[PDB]
Amino acid sequence: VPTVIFDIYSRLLKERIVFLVGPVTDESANLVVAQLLFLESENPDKDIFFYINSPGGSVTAGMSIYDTMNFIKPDVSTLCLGQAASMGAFLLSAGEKGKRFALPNSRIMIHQPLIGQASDIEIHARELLKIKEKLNRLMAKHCDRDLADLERDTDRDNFMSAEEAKEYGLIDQILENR
Amino acid sequence: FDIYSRLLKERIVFLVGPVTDESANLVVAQLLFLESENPDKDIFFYINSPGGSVTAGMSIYDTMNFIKPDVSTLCLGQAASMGAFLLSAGEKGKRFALPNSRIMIHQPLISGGQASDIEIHARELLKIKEKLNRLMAKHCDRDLADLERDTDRDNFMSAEEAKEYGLIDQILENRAS
Amino acid sequence: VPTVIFDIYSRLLKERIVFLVGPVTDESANLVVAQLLFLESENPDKDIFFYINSPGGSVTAGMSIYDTMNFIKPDVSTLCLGQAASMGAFLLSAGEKGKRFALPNSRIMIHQPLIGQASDIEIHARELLKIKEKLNRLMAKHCDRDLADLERDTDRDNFMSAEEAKEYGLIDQILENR
Amino acid sequence: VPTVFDIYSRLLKERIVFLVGPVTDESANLVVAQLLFLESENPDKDIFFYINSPGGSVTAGMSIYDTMNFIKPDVSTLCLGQAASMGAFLLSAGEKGKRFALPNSRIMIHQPLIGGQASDIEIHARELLKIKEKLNRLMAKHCDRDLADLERDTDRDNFMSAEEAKEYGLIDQILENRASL
Amino acid sequence: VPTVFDIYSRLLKERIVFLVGPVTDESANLVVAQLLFLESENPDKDIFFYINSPGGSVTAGMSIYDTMNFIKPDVSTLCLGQAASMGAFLLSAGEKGKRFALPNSRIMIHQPLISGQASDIEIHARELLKIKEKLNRLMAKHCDRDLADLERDTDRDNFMSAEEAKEYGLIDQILENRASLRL
Amino acid sequence: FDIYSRLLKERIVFLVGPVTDESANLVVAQLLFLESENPDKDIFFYINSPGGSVTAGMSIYDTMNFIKPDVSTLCLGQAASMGAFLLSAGEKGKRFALPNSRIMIHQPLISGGQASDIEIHARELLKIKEKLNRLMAKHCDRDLADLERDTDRDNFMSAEEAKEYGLIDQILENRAS
Amino acid sequence: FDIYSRLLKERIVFLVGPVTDESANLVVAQLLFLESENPDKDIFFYINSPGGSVTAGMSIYDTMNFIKPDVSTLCLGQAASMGAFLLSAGEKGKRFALPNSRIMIHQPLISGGQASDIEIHARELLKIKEKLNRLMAKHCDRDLADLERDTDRDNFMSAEEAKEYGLIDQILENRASL
Amino acid sequence: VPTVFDIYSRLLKERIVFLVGPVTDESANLVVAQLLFLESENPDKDIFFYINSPGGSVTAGMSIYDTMNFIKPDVSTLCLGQAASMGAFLLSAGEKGKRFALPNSRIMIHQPLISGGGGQASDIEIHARELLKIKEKLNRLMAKHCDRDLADLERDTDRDNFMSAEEAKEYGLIDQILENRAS
Amino acid sequence: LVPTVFDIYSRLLKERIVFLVGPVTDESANLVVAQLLFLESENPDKDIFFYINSPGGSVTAGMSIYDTMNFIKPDVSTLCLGQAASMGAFLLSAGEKGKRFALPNSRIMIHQPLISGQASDIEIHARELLKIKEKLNRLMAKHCDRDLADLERDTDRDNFMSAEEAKEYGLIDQILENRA
Ligand SMILES: CC(C)(C(=O)NCCSc1ccccc1C(F)(F)F)S(=O)(=O)c1ccc(C(F)(F)F)cn1
Ligand SMILES: CC(C)(C(=O)NCCSc1ccccc1C(F)(F)F)S(=O)(=O)c1ccc(C(F)(F)F)cn1
Ligand SMILES: CC(C)(C(=O)NCCSc1ccccc1C(F)(F)F)S(=O)(=O)c1ccc(C(F)(F)F)cn1
Ligand SMILES: CC(C)(C(=O)NCCSc1ccccc1C(F)(F)F)S(=O)(=O)c1ccc(C(F)(F)F)cn1
Ligand SMILES: CC(C)(C(=O)NCCSc1ccccc1C(F)(F)F)S(=O)(=O)c1ccc(C(F)(F)F)cn1
Ligand SMILES: CC(C)(C(=O)NCCSc1ccccc1C(F)(F)F)S(=O)(=O)c1ccc(C(F)(F)F)cn1
Ligand SMILES: CC(C)(C(=O)NCCSc1ccccc1C(F)(F)F)S(=O)(=O)c1ccc(C(F)(F)F)cn1
Ligand SMILES: CC(C)(C(=O)NCCSc1ccccc1C(F)(F)F)S(=O)(=O)c1ccc(C(F)(F)F)cn1
Ligand SMILES: CC(C)(C(=O)NCCSc1ccccc1C(F)(F)F)S(=O)(=O)c1ccc(C(F)(F)F)cn1
Repeated sequence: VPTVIFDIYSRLLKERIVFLVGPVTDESANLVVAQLLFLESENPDKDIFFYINSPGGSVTAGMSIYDTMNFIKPDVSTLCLGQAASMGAFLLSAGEKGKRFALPNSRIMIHQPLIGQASDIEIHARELLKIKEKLNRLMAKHCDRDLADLERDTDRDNFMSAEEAKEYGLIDQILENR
Repeated sequence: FDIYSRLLKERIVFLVGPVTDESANLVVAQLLFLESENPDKDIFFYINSPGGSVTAGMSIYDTMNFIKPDVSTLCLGQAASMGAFLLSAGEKGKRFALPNSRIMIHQPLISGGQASDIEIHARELLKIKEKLNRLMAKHCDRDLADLERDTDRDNFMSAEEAKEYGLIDQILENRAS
Repeated sequence: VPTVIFDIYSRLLKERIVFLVGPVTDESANLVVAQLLFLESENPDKDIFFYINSPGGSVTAGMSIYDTMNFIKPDVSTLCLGQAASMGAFLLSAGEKGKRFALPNSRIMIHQPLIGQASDIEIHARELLKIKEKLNRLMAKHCDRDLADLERDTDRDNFMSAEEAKEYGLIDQILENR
Repeated sequence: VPTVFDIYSRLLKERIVFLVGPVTDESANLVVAQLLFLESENPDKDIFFYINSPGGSVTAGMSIYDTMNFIKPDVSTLCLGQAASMGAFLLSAGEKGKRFALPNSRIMIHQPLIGGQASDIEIHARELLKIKEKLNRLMAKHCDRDLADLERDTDRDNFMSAEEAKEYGLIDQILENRASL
Repeated sequence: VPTVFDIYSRLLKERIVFLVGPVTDESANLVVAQLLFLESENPDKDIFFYINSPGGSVTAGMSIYDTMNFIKPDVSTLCLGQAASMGAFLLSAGEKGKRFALPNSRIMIHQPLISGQASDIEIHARELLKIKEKLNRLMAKHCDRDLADLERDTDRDNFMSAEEAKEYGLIDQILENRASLRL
Repeated sequence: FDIYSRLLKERIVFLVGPVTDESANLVVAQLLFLESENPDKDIFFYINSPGGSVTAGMSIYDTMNFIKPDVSTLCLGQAASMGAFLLSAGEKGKRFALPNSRIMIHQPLISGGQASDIEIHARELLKIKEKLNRLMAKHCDRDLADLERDTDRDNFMSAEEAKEYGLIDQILENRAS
Repeated sequence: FDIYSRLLKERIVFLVGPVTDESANLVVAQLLFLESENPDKDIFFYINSPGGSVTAGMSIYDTMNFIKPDVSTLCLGQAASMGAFLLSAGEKGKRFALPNSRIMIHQPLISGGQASDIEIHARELLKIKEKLNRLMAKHCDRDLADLERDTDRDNFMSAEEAKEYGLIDQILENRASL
Repeated sequence: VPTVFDIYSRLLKERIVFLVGPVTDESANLVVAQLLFLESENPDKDIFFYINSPGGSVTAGMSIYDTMNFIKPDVSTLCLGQAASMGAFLLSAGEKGKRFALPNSRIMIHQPLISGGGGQASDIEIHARELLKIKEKLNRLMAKHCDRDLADLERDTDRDNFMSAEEAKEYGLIDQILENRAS
Repeated sequence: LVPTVFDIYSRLLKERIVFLVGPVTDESANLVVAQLLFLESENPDKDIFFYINSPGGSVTAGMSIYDTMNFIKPDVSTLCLGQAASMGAFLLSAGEKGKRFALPNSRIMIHQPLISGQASDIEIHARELLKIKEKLNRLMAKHCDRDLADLERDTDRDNFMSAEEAKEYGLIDQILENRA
């Protein structure tokens, strides 16, 4: 990691840029949370720019970012570069309405969740199903779409170009340059 | 002409160790062989097994009920899980255990995919659980509610306890029993 | 394997019983083919009783049994014990019409197929899709059902009791005893 | 971890302590150390204990729990992502009225879960059952519920939404943002 | 195995049955099968059950135990090399007065040993303690001893010489050769 | 204050080895850092890479085109697969290779599921293949048909050949070139 | 600037996890340092350990007794095996446990060679067993016969049971508990 | 295994029994079974027990030893290649006067040795005591086989003690070195 | 991985304390050698305190420490804490006579060398091992002020000694209980 007179990523936090790169785990998600809280403390009255290149990962770890995005005072602008798939698309669509962006050749993908005793099986299947539904409802709200749309369109892997994600309502604009 | 083929002449069939498709079908084949040789004489099905696959156990179960001979069952060592299910399925009046054998019964237990596929497989597993409880209640002359409660977790029984439960008919200490 | 004065399975071939047990592989399927051909040679004018307890397996290995069932002169009666899933259900439904049976607590399951360079990917996906369709059409013929029924009902794993498989048209009768 | 001091050390200066991931002897004592550090720096200010954890070792979690209660600062807890098993126990141990969950977090509670001679197995089985009852009694106290409630409700994995966790008594309030307070 | 209808098959004609090595479901049921065969061949003649075993599965050993007691032939037992654990149990289970050991064999007895949720741990610990108690009671019967003796004497591994096992009541005689037999 | 941070002062950014999400984002971060420091001066993007993830390469690609500075590219050692794609994406007129570097281009290459899922993923992969061919044709000033044919299998090019193909602009032997 | 170094300024030393040569010597080094900085101030030795090597534990034990400062001990989480030994070894009157910590004591446990060598090491282990029982009896103000009986198999104790036993002096719920 | 039935069964007809390789429960019991078969076939003719073994389990070797002493036939022993450890013990247990070695074979004797292994100090004390009982027992039995003082065997088995055929003859472990039948 | 107060072991090096912890290897032994030379350089007129908790390790690595202890001008006092076994006990016994110490519950263990091709090569390496065995028994007899035959007898198998037994044998000079 390059240094400059701190590391490259801490240098970019001075631009209020936070990256999510690769799979969403508790550890990688909480690193994003900590940067969000740090930037809000630095200045609660300036936007944050959350750049997302992720294939997805843990639902609960993603929810920790999601709820932090909505809790803190700064607007969280989101930007898809490379790809935002699964929980990465979810967080992308969670950016402040009107501040959700994708680079022109990035892609988006949305899908339903994917992963003892009979009694335990029943328990885990039921929570998975609730997650499924919760994700569909929150995504429909993000996209200003009907729940039944999301239920249909996440049944199997649904890849979208930046244009298709814009029409779907997952992002607001495709940015080619400043 | 091994020892087991020799006892096959006595119409004794063993199930030893885990219930798999392969070990179950070996039992099924012997049951059909014995029915072919003599459809009008009892078969003695000796079970010493920790359990194993439900569907493989069901292949033995339905063959037991399909063939003309009464399939007497005998627990030696243990009959646990699908082994107890098969023991309890012997012809009523002809289900036996040796005095220090033990029986264990419990609900289905499993060792991925989309939530849609998990849902389907959870529901099939619950149907299996209900079916086994219903069949076992029939075997033991008990209410379904008893079986549902009594198989929530591993339930070990002595030979006497399994008799009192309704899983077998008599404890045999020797022939004079 | 018990012997009797040959092994237990060769003894049951005298009853014209052939077993399929466990996964369908080239080797296990071809063993079934060889027994079918042997029994036809022994007497072309008597039924064969094909007992199936299988979770499925290779499509092409199953087709070797399927086409042999239809080629040889004896009617091939089929019987589900334990389970016939995937290619096992396919072969079960392929038995001579009116001679397809299931034991009372067996189960049936049907589903669509499941498994380099971009060019190669295209090639394998296309053959998989053809298999999908071929399986659906042959199953619809076996079941006296519309193709679109099979397409809907094999999209995900579709478990059926013996009664449900009978109503679906996969078997003819449920046998409890002789 | 971005560094100049890293991001977690910087937020520690705001009196935020994180529990992230499995509760081990090492992750738990790191939490204990931070709690003691913040008390020594100012024994009179609240500490904000943010938990995203699937659970882990009971005795390791107990070291955090007793430290939370030993130190003079109120320890406020926040559930973000999830607080499961010992994570949920620690969440419910925050200062009453200061236990929080974010709106889409989840909580899960359950009984304990893990050779020798039969004498040794008996001893360890007994010890595990004492732990089971101790944790159900402590949790009931946190939730202002009965021991019998917790025994029924932890027999298998019991997942709760933030609202369900609030109604149960595990947390005091769901915070969408600061205006929720 | 020399094929003289092999060597063990040949000795089965002398009504000798071996247990060699660990007691598993597979080795235990082979012993059971042979016991049933020899009873079928002649129900009024003794069987000689030669044991050289470190132990193994309790439930598998119980299948042999209950078979020994079920069939009509007396099952005489002989310790050669060792009979440890469930091996010792089966040795002590032979027909009283026909339990033997060679002079430098050894016997060992001990309580059960094992190599989920708390609810399931409780259920399985309780069952292991039931097994421990049952084995101690059955052993006290075989040895004509107080239950309390066996509880004390199986707490840890209890190695005994042939003479110690005879004085314990676990076997009846030590045989150096055929001329050794008494009574 | 390592050697690479020192060359970062010269506005040199390296991509060395496989293109992954992590190595690509490290490149992206440096491009954004350099634009922040000076949006009005060229960046020199030195590529020695066998390729790697398409989507990770796309994150670099779109950042190159998004930021204000011209991103000059230089192939040293090799630029293969997504490495050649990035090399070809440098600001036109400012794409370079050293004389003994080599370039390789090819169609997408992948290392399960239901036929429905295989179909979806095969089709996405074909869209990627078409997209890369279309973008590369734009970079090289060639017809799409040329790229489609020329990437069917691994296509190795010398520095001269890549220049003649349209992938780079000049071969630099030294500065006087 | 790390947190354990910071806490060392409060004269707090931690033993966390298994007692090894390396982790025990790190404790030794901190005890020597704190004595060097101020030989007339108490040291607070916080223990959360499942036990470990007896000889490594003895290096801590003898260091605790060698240095001039009183070494107060605190059980947090658990103090088992050599962890309990060191807990009980703190300056009498200054041995504490948190309310939900646990203590466990047991005889020595080893997880090859000629009979002569096995004889030698078996005898050394029995000397160790007797040394630990005798020293622990002294720490608890109890009989040698008590400890011999009470460590034959794993013996778990609540904080109240440990106090009753004499292994610690007081249970601290908070500072007002002293 | 050539089949002319197989070669070893054919040599069994000549009352030759092999122990080859390590002494395990399974390899020991096969020897016991052959010894009992040959006694059954003729209880008065010598058995020739050929030993090429590096040793193995004590209790397994004790099953053979006690069987050799139990049966009516004299068991002559012949060392070929090597008899080490429990192999050497069994070599020395052959009928006195009929213990032989081929001229370039070797013998090795040593005290008991445990491969590796575990547990509480009480348990380790129990098993170390049993191992020392076994060490003493083997030393006394070998002293008797060799017609030597116990103290000799204790000294001479402290570490691995390799002996040529002539050294083993001098020691009292064997009676004669056979280069051919004329010996 | 080590408290910083740089670090705690560097801080105790200011007190002229050097640790040997765990197995003696070329790397851990050269680190001890480096610290001894450093402390000699800083002040050749003060003792070094060499604290040993070690199960042993390489003979040649141990010899690099031993000859360095004897080469430098400072007295190297040794202290057994926890245990000093094998080469650890050798080095403990090698401290400046009168300045070799053990804490009351430490233990010492001494034994003969122990290791975990062509016959010619086997003969060569076996002869070298026996030279090492003989050299260590002679050097240890010298440190213990004992006859060589005593050491030959007492190292034939693992010989565990309490602190008192080690003092009586001659391996250490005094047992230290507290700082006063
Ligand atoms: C995040 C994913 C990986 C997920 O399920 N993570 C954790 C599940 S944890 C688990 C495991 C076993 C047993 C019980 C559980 C528990 F119940 F606890 F969860 S998801 O891939 O399936 C997913 C969700 C949403 C989207 C969308 F945004 F596109 F809409 C895309 N992907
Ligand atoms: C037999 C057991 C091992 C079992 O579940 N086998 C089949 C697993 S395959 C499977 C895997 C994933 C998804 C779906 C499936 C499937 F659809 F196939 F099931 S059981 O342990 O659960 C058991 C149940 C009942 C009893 C009683 F009889 F005592 F009452 C005893 N044992
Ligand atoms: C049989 C199954 C396992 C299958 O696909 N076997 C072999 C595929 S080979 C392959 C692999 C890689 C690349 C290309 C190929 C190829 F193209 F060559 F095939 S199936 O499970 O999917 C299935 C089919 C039908 C049914 C029904 F009957 F229920 F209807 C159930 N299951
Ligand atoms: C913490 C868990 C992992 C646990 O048991 N840890 C350590 C056990 S250590 C052990 C291992 C073997 C032998 C003996 C022992 C010993 F006895 F020493 F413990 S728990 O999952 O089971 C759990 C507890 C409570 C909750 C609640 F909060 F929701 F209520 C959730 N989970
Ligand atoms: C036989 C042994 C190996 C044994 O425990 N077998 C199976 C245990 S069952 C078990 C384990 C875990 C969970 C559930 C279960 C279950 F439910 F299955 F029980 S024993 O060696 O321990 C033994 C017994 C008796 C004697 C005596 F004679 F000497 F007295 C000596 N040894
Ligand atoms: C980059 C490579 C490694 C690639 O395919 N990465 C992404 C794989 S992930 C994946 C896996 C399964 C299902 C779907 C997907 C997904 F949807 F994600 F793609 S490439 O080798 O194929 C390549 C392509 C083009 C060129 C050119 F630039 F020269 F023209 C060079 N290299
Ligand atoms: C510390 C333990 C792990 C122990 O034995 N460590 C090292 C042994 S080293 C060894 C290994 C092999 C051969 C020889 C040896 C040697 F002889 F060298 F030791 S102990 O668990 O057994 C234990 C002791 C005391 C307590 C109490 F405090 F509760 F009382 C609890 N536990
Ligand atoms: C046979 C050998 C391998 C042996 O010890 N087997 C017994 C292992 S059982 C065991 C395992 C763990 C714990 C305790 C025990 C038990 F206590 F039960 F033993 S021996 O090599 O040591 C040997 C002995 C004698 C001779 C001589 F004849 F020359 F003199 C040569 N070799
Ligand atoms: C140091 C030990 C580990 C040792 O042998 N190290 C050197 C291995 S090098 C080697 C490897 C292969 C072939 C040849 C060789 C070579 F010949 F080179 F060595 S020692 O433990 O055995 C030991 C010695 C003495 C004492 C005493 F102090 F107590 F007296 C204690 N211990």
